[PDB]
Amino acid sequence: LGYKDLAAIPKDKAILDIERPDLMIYEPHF
Amino acid sequence: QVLGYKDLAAIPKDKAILDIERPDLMIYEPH
Amino acid sequence: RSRIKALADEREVVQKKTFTKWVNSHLARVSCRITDLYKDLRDGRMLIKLLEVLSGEMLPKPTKGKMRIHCLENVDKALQFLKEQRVHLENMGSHDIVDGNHRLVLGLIWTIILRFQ
Amino acid sequence: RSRIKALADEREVVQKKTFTKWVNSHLARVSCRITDLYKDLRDGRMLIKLLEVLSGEMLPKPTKGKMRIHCLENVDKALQFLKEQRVHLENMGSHDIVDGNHRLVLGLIWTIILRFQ
Amino acid sequence: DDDIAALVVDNGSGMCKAGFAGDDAPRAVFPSIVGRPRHQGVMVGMGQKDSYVGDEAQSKRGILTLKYPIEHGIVTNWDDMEKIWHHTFYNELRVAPEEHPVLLTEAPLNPKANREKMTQIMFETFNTPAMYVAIQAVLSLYASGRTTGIVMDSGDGVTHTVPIYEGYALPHAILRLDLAGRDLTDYLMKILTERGYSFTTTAEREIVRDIKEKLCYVALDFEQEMATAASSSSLEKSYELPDGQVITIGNERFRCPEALFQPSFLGMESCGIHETTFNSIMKCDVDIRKDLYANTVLSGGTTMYPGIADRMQKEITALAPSTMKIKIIAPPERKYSVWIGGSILASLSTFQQMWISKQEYDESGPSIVHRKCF
Ligand SMILES: Nc1ncnc2c1ncn2[C@@H]1O[C@H](COP(=O)(O)OP(=O)(O)O)[C@@H](O)[C@H]1O
Repeated sequence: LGYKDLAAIPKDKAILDIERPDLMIYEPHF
Repeated sequence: QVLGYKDLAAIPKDKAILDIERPDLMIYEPH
Repeated sequence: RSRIKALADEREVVQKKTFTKWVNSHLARVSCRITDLYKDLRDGRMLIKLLEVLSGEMLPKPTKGKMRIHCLENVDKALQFLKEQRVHLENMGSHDIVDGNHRLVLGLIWTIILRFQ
Repeated sequence: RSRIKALADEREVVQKKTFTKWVNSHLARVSCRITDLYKDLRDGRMLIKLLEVLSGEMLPKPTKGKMRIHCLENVDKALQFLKEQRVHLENMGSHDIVDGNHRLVLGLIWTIILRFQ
Repeated sequence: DDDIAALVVDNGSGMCKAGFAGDDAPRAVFPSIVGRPRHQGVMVGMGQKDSYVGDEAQSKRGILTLKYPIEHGIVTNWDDMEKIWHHTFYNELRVAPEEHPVLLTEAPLNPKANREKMTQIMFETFNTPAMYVAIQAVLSLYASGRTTGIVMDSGDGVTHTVPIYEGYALPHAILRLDLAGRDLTDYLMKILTERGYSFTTTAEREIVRDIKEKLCYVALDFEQEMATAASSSSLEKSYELPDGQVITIGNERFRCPEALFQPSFLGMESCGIHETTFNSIMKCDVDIRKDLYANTVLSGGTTMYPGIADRMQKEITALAPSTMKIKIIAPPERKYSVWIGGSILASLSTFQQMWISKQEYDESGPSIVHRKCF
């Protein structure tokens, strides 16, 4: 089948779309 | 040299130094 | 509820479906098809069958019992057979397979796929 | 009011319109245009496609990044392309284009105009 | 396809975080612990596991001795590191290591054999096609989004400061204080012995660390806070042990992280973190200090005590001349900043030329890293 189909490697890069990586909220963090 | 060299780069056609009488009492900053 | 776990289980679902289809492709010969990967490997008999159809070699017959210790023994026999087939398994335990941890079962399946080619 | 920079400012206030009207004609072959010479030149994609139109040979892929560092990448690719084609530039850096210095951007555009035609 | 995703693994003394290049968040985060059973198992057929790696070691803390492969940023045990990296590659990410490049992070000042050992292990055992090593606090500046500033990274292993101006790093201004989170955990145990609670075993160190993470903060005025805590009992909290016992932390909550600013509590004569940052700023040239004052960046998990930003800003403003701007930049997700900027470093197109190829390692041996990284 091949390596690429077996392992779900993401083609899309989320870091490129975000303008401000400084202003990320992973959790509300209280 | 599109539109001519003289039109492309703004070259001052007039001369301001010829109009002024005397350059000794000449100020650049009023201050 | 968190970005890290969302990305993680977003990967887990796709990899689980692909692994289930591959295991069923190699298990189509014997009359056994697994519906859920986590629920069916908890007994340990189908994993022994999968190993002895992949390697084409005999394995010791499973111990007959409903209790937890028999399931631990059945998983341990297959783990020991993988261990003597020169394959390096890290952080692998029979009780981890019995308890049904997602990451460890998926890692065992991935190691089996990559080493039994 | 600093007569020196007054005469300078009257020079580039016309020099800007001349360069903008010149570059819009070449950029009109693609479905793109620039309303301001300093602000759209910061991103680096517009000058890349201007070099696409003028040179006729393709450039490497621009980076899909909103960061300052990705803008530095995008300007640096085009500056390397200009250095590839014998063009000489003095104290021309990608951070100068990103920071939007007036006279350096104007000198870069003027150098492009002089070199290509 | 082409240009396959290169995975990045950030290893510190506390936790290991692994993930792909394009993602904004790591896939796997787990503590770097290797446990081994103390007692003798009595049930036949239970199955034999020689060692426990990762989260289930934190689950089964009772019957194991917890050990750390990394101490003060230096890898003391390398077989444990091989166990950690194997569990990362095959169980948490379940990807083939020989088909992706690997990015790794490390402390600024460390023994030079550590880089060579990482390179030799990454090439000889895992057969990775390429690998690279980067400084953590440089990657923190990538995560910040600016090319000018001073980075103060405080982790479980070490604390290091580095200034970078206009993309240029000054190597002589780098300082590496040895205060970290594990020292604070030990000091918290020592001051918790005052109220009658005793924690000695390695498993209870994790409980003390959780108490530190949940019920600690940095006082704005320490001696005022001592007076307030002595006057009344309003500054008290309760914690529940895993067996159901309830303890009262009380006064100690702001006494544990105050040792970061005054190291004399631990018997160390070194200066505090604020003085370390000020000295790292002052070692730079005259013209670039103004930009360094206004772009101080906090990073690392240890800097997530509440109120540390205001205290650091106040101390630096007291040290600095009065006429300048001092502002402390603290991202809300700074614990992962060393990872996040690193992912950005794996996304740039110009970074493909400075991977350490397998052929270069074959030609030059493990020393090539000293030529290729930093
Ligand atoms: N929410 C929190 N509040 C205060 N301290 C924390 C918190 N989370 C973690 N820590 C401290 O930070 C340390 C982990 O640091 P970490 O960022 O993992 O360093 P590294 O990534 O270099 O290992 C732990 O030992 C703990 O003491």
